[PDB]
This record gives sequence, structure tokens and C-alpha cells, in this order.
Amino acid sequence: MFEARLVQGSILKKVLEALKDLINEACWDISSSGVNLQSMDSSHVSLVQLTLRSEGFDTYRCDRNLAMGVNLTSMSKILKCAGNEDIITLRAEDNADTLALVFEAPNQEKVSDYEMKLMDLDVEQLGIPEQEYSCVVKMPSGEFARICRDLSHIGDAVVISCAKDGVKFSASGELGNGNIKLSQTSNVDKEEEAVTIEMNEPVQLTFALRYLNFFTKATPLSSTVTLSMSADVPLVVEYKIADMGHLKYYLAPKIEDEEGS
Amino acid sequence: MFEARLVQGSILKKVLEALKDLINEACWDISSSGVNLQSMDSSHVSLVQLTLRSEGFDTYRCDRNLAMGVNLTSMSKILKCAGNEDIITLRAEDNADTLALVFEAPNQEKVSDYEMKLMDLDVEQLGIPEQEYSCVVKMPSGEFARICRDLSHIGDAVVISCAKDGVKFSASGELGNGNIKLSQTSNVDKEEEAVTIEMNEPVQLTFALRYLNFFTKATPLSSTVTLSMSADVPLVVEYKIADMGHLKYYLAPKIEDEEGS
Amino acid sequence: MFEARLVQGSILKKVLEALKDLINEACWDISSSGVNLQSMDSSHVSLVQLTLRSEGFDTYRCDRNLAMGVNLTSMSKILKCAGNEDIITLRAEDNADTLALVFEAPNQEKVSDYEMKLMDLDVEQLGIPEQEYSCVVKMPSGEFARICRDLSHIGDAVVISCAKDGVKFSASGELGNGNIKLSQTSNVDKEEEAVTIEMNEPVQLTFALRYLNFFTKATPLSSTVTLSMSADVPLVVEYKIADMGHLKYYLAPKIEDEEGS
Amino acid sequence: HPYYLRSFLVVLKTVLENEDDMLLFDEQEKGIVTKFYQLSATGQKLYVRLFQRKLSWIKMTKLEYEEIALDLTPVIEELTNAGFLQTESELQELSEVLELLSAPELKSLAKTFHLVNPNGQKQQLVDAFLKLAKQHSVCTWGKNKPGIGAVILKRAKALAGQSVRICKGPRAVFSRILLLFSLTLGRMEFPSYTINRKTHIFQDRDDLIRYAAATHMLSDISSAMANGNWEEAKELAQCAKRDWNRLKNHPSLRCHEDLPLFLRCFTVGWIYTRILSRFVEILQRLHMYEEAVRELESLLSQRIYCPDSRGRWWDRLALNLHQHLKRLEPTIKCITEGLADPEVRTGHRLSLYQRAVRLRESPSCKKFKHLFQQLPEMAVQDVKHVTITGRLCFVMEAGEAADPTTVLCSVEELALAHYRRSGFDQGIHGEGSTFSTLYGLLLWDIIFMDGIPDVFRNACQAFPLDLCTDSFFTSRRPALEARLQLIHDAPEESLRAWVAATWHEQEGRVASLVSWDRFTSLQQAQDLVSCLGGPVLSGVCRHLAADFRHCRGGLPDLVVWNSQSRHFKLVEVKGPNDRLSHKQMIWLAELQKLGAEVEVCHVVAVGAKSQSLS
DNA sequence: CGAATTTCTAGACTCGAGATCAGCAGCTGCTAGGTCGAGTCTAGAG
DNA sequence: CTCTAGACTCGACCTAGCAGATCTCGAGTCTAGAAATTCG
Repeated sequence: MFEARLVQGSILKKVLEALKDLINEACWDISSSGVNLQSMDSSHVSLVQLTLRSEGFDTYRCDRNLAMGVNLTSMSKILKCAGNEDIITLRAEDNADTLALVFEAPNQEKVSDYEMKLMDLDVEQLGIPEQEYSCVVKMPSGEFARICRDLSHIGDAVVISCAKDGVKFSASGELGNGNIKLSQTSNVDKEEEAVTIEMNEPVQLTFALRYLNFFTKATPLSSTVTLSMSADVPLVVEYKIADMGHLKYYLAPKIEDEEGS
Repeated sequence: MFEARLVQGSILKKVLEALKDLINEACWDISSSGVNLQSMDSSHVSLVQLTLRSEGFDTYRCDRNLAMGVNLTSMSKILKCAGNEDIITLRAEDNADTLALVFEAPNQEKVSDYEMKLMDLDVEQLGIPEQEYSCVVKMPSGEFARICRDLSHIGDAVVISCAKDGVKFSASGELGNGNIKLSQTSNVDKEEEAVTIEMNEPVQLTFALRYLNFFTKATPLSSTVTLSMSADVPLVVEYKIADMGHLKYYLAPKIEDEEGS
Repeated sequence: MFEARLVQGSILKKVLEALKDLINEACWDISSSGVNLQSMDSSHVSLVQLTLRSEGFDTYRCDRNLAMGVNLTSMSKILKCAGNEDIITLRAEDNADTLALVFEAPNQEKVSDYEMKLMDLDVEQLGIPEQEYSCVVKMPSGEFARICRDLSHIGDAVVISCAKDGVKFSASGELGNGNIKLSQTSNVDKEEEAVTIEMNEPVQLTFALRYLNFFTKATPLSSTVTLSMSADVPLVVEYKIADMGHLKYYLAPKIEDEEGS
Repeated sequence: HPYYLRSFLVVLKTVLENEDDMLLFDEQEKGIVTKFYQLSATGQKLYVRLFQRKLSWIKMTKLEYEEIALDLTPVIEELTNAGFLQTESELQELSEVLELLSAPELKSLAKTFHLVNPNGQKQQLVDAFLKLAKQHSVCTWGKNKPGIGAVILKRAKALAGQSVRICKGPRAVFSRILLLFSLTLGRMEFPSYTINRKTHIFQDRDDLIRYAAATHMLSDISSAMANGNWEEAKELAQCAKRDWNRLKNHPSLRCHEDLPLFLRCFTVGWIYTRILSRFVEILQRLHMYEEAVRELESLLSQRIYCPDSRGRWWDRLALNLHQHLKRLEPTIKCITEGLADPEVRTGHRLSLYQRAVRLRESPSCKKFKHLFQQLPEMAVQDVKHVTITGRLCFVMEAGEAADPTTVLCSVEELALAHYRRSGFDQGIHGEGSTFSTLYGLLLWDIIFMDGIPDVFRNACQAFPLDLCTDSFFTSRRPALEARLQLIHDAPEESLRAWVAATWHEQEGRVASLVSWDRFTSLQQAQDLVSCLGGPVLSGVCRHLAADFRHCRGGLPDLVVWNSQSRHFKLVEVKGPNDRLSHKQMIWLAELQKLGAEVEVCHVVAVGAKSQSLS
């Protein structure tokens, strides 16, 4: 029987919004290492993966590994009525049929239990590759989202261009053109309010702003977002889940059509 | 020459919006004892009663007991002009069909005056029987505010099975069932968190949550609900209006026979 | 080659807010003595005037006279993307159809530059009949915003009576009639509280209430508004932008026989 | 349609050969119609289709008429140059373009403006834009330019685009020519009637205009009654009454007075009377009954224009003074003279006697028995009430019970099935149509005897107008009786002759109101007259001719005659929750007086389920 | 105090029923159906 | 013998449809913009 007590339920709470608009069904690979999640997006374009170490949990123990599925949509509506400073004690029995909620209160005066119906999914595992990237960018995550919705007004395609002194965010729409560049600043002691880009080889790609808007949903996970880019490689947008874990995104680059011809 | 001067304009603000969604027109039974409203709902299912003692008003006068039928819907919009801290000065004059509302800013730099139009409404009186009940609880208002809403996601027919050790406000639906059980608390320093229950005989009845959601619009009025129940007797939901009045709500229990159909 | 740099970019942000929807296209007339904007609405009903001086600019130079037409909506899309504290670096090239909008970071870390397409309007030498106004009213902008907004629901036109005892706002509708009047401030020395009225002869005119909302969008610009009236003259609403200049709102009075037929 | 090309052209080429037609049209209109004639044959169709269509601005982009060409536009500019299809051109009228304008782009134009509630319904948006006409004080704020509505229509045309419309003159002249052709389709083979047009109906070209003015109004008032908006009708009817008042002293109606009653059918006063007649039901429905009482009084002063009108006004006075304006002292005076007026007869009057009986028995008028001592009587002998059953929906189980199929039906088959198995196979129904059909063939040339003025006025007439009026018989009182008594003496074989002959002599030839389907087979008709003969139908027609206005129908619905066994089973279809009207047996009483076989057939309310009970 | 969160509100999209149109029906009177004030029958009390 | 309330009846009273396709439309529903709120 699996029990996971998490003092910081807010971290668990705010995960679901990022996965709502892009994921509906998923499987939770649960082991003694912690909580794992891999699920291809509904549109079969971008890949979203989640990992949590067990050591982050206040209480955690899992005798036998389980891969079980629940609709993401249902669980967030349940988690809607919960508060941010509560104590949660995620618990699941061996025979995977229901999920019990052990919601607690900071004053330990009000407790509420809810029961979730589980469902079965086909465990489709895809082996992601691990490799070095050409241009890797770490920069304030809140700033990254702020850039996106400006360029969304112009078009749905931002030219990623790792340059000598930052990036060359360029949106090309029918109404006009939007070019945004940020100076590479590292002298700031506050690493959260700083950008660091490592140079291996310049590489230029373009991505659909539709997924970037969905990817920016995870902005308050961490104050900074790390972007790793490489030639003919899916986009990497990673969010560190404090010390609890990490959350990174895949999105295959669009094939550059021969519009010049 | 009816005149009522109440400093707390917000409480007068607070009473109207609760009445907007259930009643279209009503008869205002005012007397030297004070303002009394007895108006069964437009949907002809629930009953709402309101009484304001004259002494609660800062300045109250009533030469003759009038009974005016005023359009309830339009009142809030005029009231929406009134500030959260203005001194209202309810006043009626002779045999005219106009009510005088004056809004005074606390600094006495802004004086707002307004005039509405009275209509003719039949004075229909319904007998009010006084009796005791089976399950009586003093239970916090903000507590139930979600409870009607949270289980409104499950179904529209709760089966209350009040017992000796708390509440069993269960629900059900096609997606599943919502089962919340609050634990009775007595050793609380404040009376705003006490859920003390007095039992003589357990009762099991049923309601539609749509009205329950409507009955929760009066949450800002107070923080201590005096809802009660007995067998085959309409529900009572009474709100103490500070030291100004009392707001009681009536709703007959839903018969379990229609649930079979 | 025109290039004007204003430290307070929020002022340029606020001015578009009122002009964002009230006017759709206009000519940006610029001279060596300052900025002056003047155009007409699609309904040929109200006139907007700008008197931005060259003194208010931190750094100003306008080598030759320009008068250029650009879309109002396009500009508002850009002013929204700049913070309330960026330094505007407006720079317009001689007959190049390129406006250099640079939003300078007070932090000196981000660089924000934007260019937009330039269109071609037409000038119609709007006549500005200067005339004295019998009733001159100066009173704070915030209070003005309420009175125009509050009376919007009750009716569609207002009969303004310049009473020497205090200006009165009266509006009538199918809901009834409501009149609001104030008292001229005597002892409160605060300029944001004066209700001073200049009286030469009482005047009673009528105007459309569907525009007062549009004009009151300039409340963030200034704390006090000035309204001047006489017999058969347009309504004037003037906002004093510090020492930068004044903007005046023109509104020809509603004809008295429009209600007759 | 090829029908429309031949039809309108036939109308024109037939109305051409009338010297009065040219007499009543100016040389200008003659040039107009000739310049239609020289117009292209394929260009005729465009004006033909639009003429018999609503008068409103329409975009050719909306139009889809293809049988001329997908690009018949050159015909459009040609006919526009002809001076008929007024194109966009002179269009400075905001209301008309708004009418052309459609709601969606109307909503878009609302969006680009500031007007209050730019989401409403079609008309109030239209007059909202019309309130935008109230200007020239805010438009004159700077430069004067009062054409704010001009700007409105400019942007509307930018939204709308092109349109066409017809000038009033051509439409008016073709309206006149068509009504002249009508005078109270090309496939129709008209009968063997030649022509007898002698006297012109009207007296002047000015007089006919007022009919054209009135005819438009009369159709307008007809629509007003189907609206509930008689209030606008009265004001123009007042003007029409004023138009009457102005033209009350006009000699044109005196010549109509000189005209026979079948030519009196339409008259300046009579038109105005029928205008004022509708005014009465305008008045009564809005409950101004007292004026309606007043109108019929002045109506009752006149009797000449449609003598079959005074009786209606007698009922008007009774109805006005009974149902709502209870006023005894007049209504007794009314009902007395009402029962006595010659034009009041049959059902029109027999209802009044029962009305008199019902009124006198009432306590209100029970006091005035002394004024009710002149009551006639119509003692009846109600025909044997054969009360039958059968399924109802109606629904028939005709055939074997093994096939109780629904096959929706009427009350006829129920009795028909009952009577056909009663040895009365043939004979379907048709009240008095068949008797008129019998009357038609045998007396045809006597019926259509000519030489009398305007018997066949038009080039297309079938009935000589006076067919409705009793003066038809008075014209041929000697001629009819000679032929009538001959039929009375003619044997069955002889009847077969004039039946079959006139059936062939006038086959295809338009048989006025005569219905060939009544005689499903000509031999059946010849077999039918083999069952008929002499007094059987001769008695009928004696009643028919003079008493014609008031006796078109009411005869026994079913006719059910045995084809081979002579004996017929004439039947009045009836039943419970129903009864025979006062006039209804006036057929049967004299029918049974001549020993007809009319059989009252009541019908028990019997449903599909009901028979399963037994 | 700013931003998120939630709510509120209006603008956009769906559907099914209402109105109209054209080449002909309207012959308008029988049929069905819902209605109403008066006449009539009956039961209980005087 | 007479006055009154209720059921059956009967005779008066009034109103829609014609003929299939065609737009046109008028309410019903959702989600983004607008805005209060509220907390560190």
C-alpha cells in the first residue's frame, strides 16, 4: 500500500495547471526512487515529462512499483477547492481502483477526504536521448513568459537565435515584425535576475508560439527557466521544482519550408 | 411619514444581493416594531422571511404600518451606487408611490439622492408555525460556502444523515459520489469555529443543491449559521444580522419518491 | 529628423488609453514648439485636442514640421508592452515611414525597440472657435468619473443645471429620475477636493451619456477636471497634465428637438 | 418559363384589338407600349419576371435568373437605357437602401458607429439610424456639411453596392392594362362564344383612375384585416370616404345605375360602399359599433349598387345591436323589415326567422311579443336520418377487414362504402355542381345566347357576367322555358345527345364553372341522364336561375346514384355535433316535394380504436 | 500594492422554428374544436 | 310553492389553411475581457 505525505501541497497543487491544457490522461511510474511521469501530448507533437524524488516527500514508501492512470481534468477540479498551505498525505492501495485524499489543515481543525476513480492506460514508454546542446540559456522564468505574449500578438513563430550577447527572439507576423534581444548580464549577484548563455556553436530554429504559451504555464514553478537548444533537436524548456524535483519539456522543431524558392 | 436611518449602509447593501436571484417582487410589511419581510420565492418552492427591529435602526419612525410592493430586481442597481460606508436614510411620505434614498459620504462632502417607483402588490400572508427540530447545528457560514459549491460538482441530491458525532453530508452522481464528513468540535475558544450539535432523533432527507447554492449568497451577512432540521418539516436557515435583524430561509425537503423516477 | 525623449513614459501610455477607442485614425502633427494632436471621430460628434509643449520633454528637437498619420490601434498595442517606468526614445525619420520607439530600461539591463508601418491620413483644418463660458466648473477627476458612470444606468442624457449653490447632475429614465448635486469646497485647501464653480449666468443643456465614459478614461492623467459652459456652447472637459500641457474635450450640446421627434 | 413569355404577350396582343383601349390611353403610353414591343425578345423576360414580383430595391447579385444568360447584364443596361430599370443611380433615399441592406452588415455598420445597443432587431435599428437624420448642429460644428445622412448612405452603398428598380409610370400603365384585361392561362381553350361587346363600362379616363386608386387601397385594406391594424385603414378610409364625399356628386355612378346589375357589380359608389363596408367590420372589431350602425343606415338608403347588399346591412344592424350594443327598440324595427326585404331570402333570411324566434323567446325581447306577430314558417319534415359508423382520424378501412390500412380519407367514403354495397355503386358527391353540369351541356347555347350587349365583352370570357344575376333568366324567360320544358319532355336517349354533343362541341373550350370531372366518364354521364329525366332536374333549375346569388351550394353533398338501376341515393352528409341549417332542408323539402331520394346520413363518432371494443 | 485568481459580462456560434416566395389555391363553406350564458333537473330544507 | 347552486345540453362564436423550399431569424450557450479582491 502506497502512502506519500507531502507537507508542501502547494508544489503538488500548482503542477496540475501546466499539465491540464496539454495532457488529459497519464500514468504515474511510482517507485522507491520517487514519482515519475512520462506522457506524450494529445496532439502528438510535444513531449512532457515529470520526475520527483521520494526524498523530497515528508513521508514516502512504495513496496511494489505501479503504473496507473487518472484523468488530469478530474483531479484538478478536486484540487481547486484546496488551500495552498495545507498538509497532504497522498495514499493509494495495492489494488488500484480508487484514490483517497488525506487533505489536512494547518490548524488541524478541518479535515476532508475525497475518493477518485482510477482508470487503465496502455503504458507506452519512449526512450528519450541524453546529449549536449549547442546553445544553453538560463534566464528568469517570469521574464520568458513576458516575452512570449508580446510576440504572440505579431505571429505564431519566433526565430530562436543564440547570439554573442544573448538571444535574438524575432516574431514575423502580418501586422509587423517584432525583434527582442536581451544583453547577456552575469555581473548581477542575484542569479534569479540574471542570464547566462554558454557558447558552443550558433544555431537558429523557429517554434510555434501555440506550444510556447502552454509551456509558459509552468512559470511560477521556478524563478528561472533553463533552455537547451541544438540543431534539429526538440526544444528543451526545464523548470526546477525547488528541491522537490524538475520538470522539462520537449517540442520538435518545425521543418523550415522552402519559402525562399 | 415612515423614516429609517441606518448608519451601516453595507449591511443594507449585503441584504439585497442575496434577494436578487430568488424573488422578483414582494410586499414590504413595515411597522413601528420595525421592518418585516415575508415573501415566498418566485420559483414557488422556497420561502424567505426577513425582520428588522426598529431599535436596530439608528433612527426609526413609523406612523402607520404600510405594505408597499416594490420591484426587487431594480433595487440593487440604485443600491450599487451607494458606497460601502454611507449612512442610508430610508424614508416614505404620505400616499405617494416613491421611496426616498439618500446616500451620505462619511466626510459629508458627497450627498447622493435617488428616487424609485412603487407598484401595487397583493398582500399575501402565509402562516408561520413555531416548533422544535431534530438536528440543530451552529455551523460557520464560510465553512458551508464551499460545501454547497464543492459537492455541486458531484450531483444535485444530497442525502443528509445527521448523527451524534458530526455531519454526513454525502452526495452522488454519474461521475461518482462526494462524501464529506465533518468532525464535531466543542473545545474551541471562539464561537466562530464551533460546530456543536444537539441531537434528539436522527433524520435522513434530501435536497436539490441548486437552491443550496442560492441560499449561500448571504454569506457576508454573518459568520454563524443556525440551520436546523426535523422530519417532514421545511428546512430553516437563519442568519443573525449582527444586532440588526434576522434572515431566515425556508425550503421543503425533497421527497425520495421522485428520486426513484 | 524628429527625435523626442520623454523620461515619464507612463504619460505617453496614459494618453493613448483615452484615444485608444474614441479615435481610430489621426494625423500626428508635430512642430518645434511641442506636440499638438487634433482629429475627429467617425461619428463627427466630438473633438480631442492636445497641447504638449516642447518644454516638458527632457530632450527635444524637431528640425522640420511633420504631420503624419498612424493607426491609433497599432500604437496602443505597443504602449501596452512597455512598463510604466521605461524611458521613451521617440525618433521619427524624415519621410522614411519608420518610427523608432525605444523603451529604455531604468535598470539598464533590457533593451526594447519597436518600429511600425506608417499610414496616410488627410488633414481637414479643424476649426477651433474660442469663446468665453458663463459656467466654469473645476472639480476632482475621480469624483467626476463616478457621477458620469453612476448616471449611465438610469438614463441616456443629462440635463446639467449650473446652480450657484452647487452644480447639479440630473438624469431620468424608465427607472425614474435621479439628481446629484455637490457643494463648492470652501475650507478644504486641497486642490484634489475643490468644488469651486465660476458663475455668470445659469445654463441648462443636454448631452449624450454614451460619451462621458470615453472622456473619463483620462482620469489617470490628472486629479482634477475643468468643465466650462454657457448658452448654446459645446461641453469642454480639460485635463491639466502637470506642466506638460493641457488636453481639452469638445462636445457639442445635444439638440433639444432630438427628444421631441 | 415559356408560360410567362406567351402569357403576357398574349394578354397584350389580345387587348390591342380594342378601339376603346386606344381611346383610353394617350399617345405617350402608346409609344411606351410600342417601345416595349420593339424590345428584345430575350429582354422581355427580365421585365416580365420582375413585374410579377414585389416592388423593392434588389441587388442583381442576389438574383439568379439563368434561363436568359449567366451574364445577361448587357440586357440590364439596355433596358435601363430604355428607361425602366432605374439602377443604383438616383438612390438618395436612406430608407430604401436600409431596406435593401441586410442585417449582418447592418450589424457591422452599427459596430463602426457608436449607436445605443448595436444589437437589436431589424426595424428599430432602421429607425435608430433614422434618428441620425436629426443633425446639422453638431455637423455644422466646424465646416457646415449637413450631409451626415449622405455619409451614411455612402458607406451603406459601399457595403451594399448595386441595385435596380422600376419607375412608377410603366408599372402603373401595365397595372391598368392588366386590370382592363381582367375586368372582374394562354393554354385555356376558351368556349364558342365569339364576342358581343357593345357598351363601354366606364365614362371617362379620370373615373377609371379612382378605381385604380381604390383597387390598390382595397387590396391594402384586405391585408390590414390580416394584420390587426385597422387603425391605419380608417384614416385612409376616411380619406376614401372623403374621396367618396368629393365624388358623391359625380355622374359616372349614374351611368352605372343605368348599367345592368351585373354591370353594377363595380361602381364608384359601390367600390366606396365596399370600402365603407369593410369600414363597418373595421368599426365593429375595434368595437365602435355605433358608427357601424350609422354607416349601414346610409348604406340602407342605397340599394341599387349590388341589390344583394341591403340584406347584409340588415344583419349588420341586428348583429351590432344584439351581440355588443344591446339596443332593443331599433333591433325589433330592424328584424321586422329585415324579414320583409326582398333581397333577404333563403339562408340569409331563414336564419333571421329563427333569429326572430330566438330573440322573442329571450326575456329581453319577451316584452315585445306584440311587434312579433308577423312570423312566417318553414315547417320541415327532417329527412330519414340514416346514422352510420366508420373510422375517424378522416381514416378509412376500405376493402377487406384483413387490410385495415389507414389511408387518410374524408366522411364521403364512409357513407360511400355503406351505400355502394347497398346497390348504389356510382355517384360520388358535389352538391349542386352536377346539376349545374347537367344545366351546362344541354342548355349551353341557350345559356350562351348572344346579341345581347356585353355578353362576351372580353376576348376570353366564358360566363356572360349576368350568370350570377337573375336578369340572366329574365333575358331568356321565353327561350329557357322552351328548352327547359323540352328537356322535361325529352327522354333519356335525347338527354344523352346534348350531353355528349356539347361535351364534344365544347370539349377543351372553357366550360365557365362547369366541371368535367363531375362526369368522370361521358358514357357515365349519358348513363346518368339515363337515370335522370324531366321533373327530377327541371324542378331544380327553376329554383336555380332567379334564386342564384343565395343558392350556389347547400345541396346534398353525396349524389350516390345507381349507374344501371336508375334509382339514386342522394344524400346530405351529417352527424352528431352537427345539424341541418334552416336553408339546408329548403333544398331537401322541395327535393322531397318532387320526391327526390335525399338521405340524411348522420355519422356516429367512431374511431379507429372504437371498433376493436366489440 | 501588484498580480494572480476568481468572477462577471458581453460577444460569438448552434439550433430550431418563424416568416416569406412563386406558380398556383381562395370555393371559401363544411368540419373540428373550444366556449358561454341561459335553460333545465334535482336534492335538501321549510 | 318558490328561490338558488350545480350538471347536461345546445346553439352560438371564433380561428387557421391552402404547398414545398427557402432563407431568415431568435433564443441558447461559452469564453475571453473587465473588474473587484486580497495578501505579503
